[PDB]
Amino acid sequence: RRKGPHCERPLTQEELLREAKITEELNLRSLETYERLEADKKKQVHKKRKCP
Amino acid sequence: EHVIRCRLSKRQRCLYDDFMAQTTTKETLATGHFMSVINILMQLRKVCNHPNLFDPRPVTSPF
Amino acid sequence: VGVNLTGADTVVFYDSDWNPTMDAQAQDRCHDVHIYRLISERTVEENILKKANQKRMLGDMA
Amino acid sequence: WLVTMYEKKLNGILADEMGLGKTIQTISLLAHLACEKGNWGPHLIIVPTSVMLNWEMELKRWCPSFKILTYYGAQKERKLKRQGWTKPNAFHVCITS
Repeated sequence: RRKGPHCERPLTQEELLREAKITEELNLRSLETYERLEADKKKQVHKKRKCP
Repeated sequence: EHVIRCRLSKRQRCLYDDFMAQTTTKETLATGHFMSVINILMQLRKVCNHPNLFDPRPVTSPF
Repeated sequence: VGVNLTGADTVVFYDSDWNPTMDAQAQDRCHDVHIYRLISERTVEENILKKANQKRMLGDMA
Repeated sequence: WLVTMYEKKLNGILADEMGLGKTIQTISLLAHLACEKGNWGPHLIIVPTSVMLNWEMELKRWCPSFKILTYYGAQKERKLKRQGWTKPNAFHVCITS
């Protein structure tokens, strides 16, 4: 009977959250396009030579 | 959309002709049983598939 | 296996299967596209393909 | 039809023939729930391991606003992904096998 728990930060705003995720859509599309283009322009599946 | 037509092999489908000709298969078909009819139809389809599956060319080697 | 890679044409049906709605699935997946059924002449192929077309029409109208 | 099922609180079974875009239909259902009902939940999606990437790409393509979380990898990677995943709005749609 000395200690006790705590909790805070009860905030979630419906419309502001919708806006926030509609914005995160930008980051998601940027990540997808960046990954796709980087893969296509760097991998170009192939091999290299040996190091003897 | 359109379709295409194919021609039977002049030489090799003589096997199809002989398989359909022999009275044995004709009677086995006339029997009416399901196994005989479906088996003969499967054999005909297979002969219609480059009969090397039905009668492959055997490799020759001296005795 | 799934939605086959699009952009494919000239579907060559090597042999008709006489099974329920086989080429219908290929046509749906494909839908310029072209069809080539390897109809071997001088045989019942014609009548049995007519049967297959009747079966496909019945399955489509069902 | 799916929106009506949701509004009336029933569960659904979509038996459309393969290739008719059931994935797109479910993605549009999620889009409706997100736009008009304000519900972008944690929406679990359990699919075969062969189509997890397909579902992820279809989501990124059609509905770009969903936070997608593909639950794959070794145990350590799964634990790392689960670290903090209980927080609100951490992810919107989870895709697992």
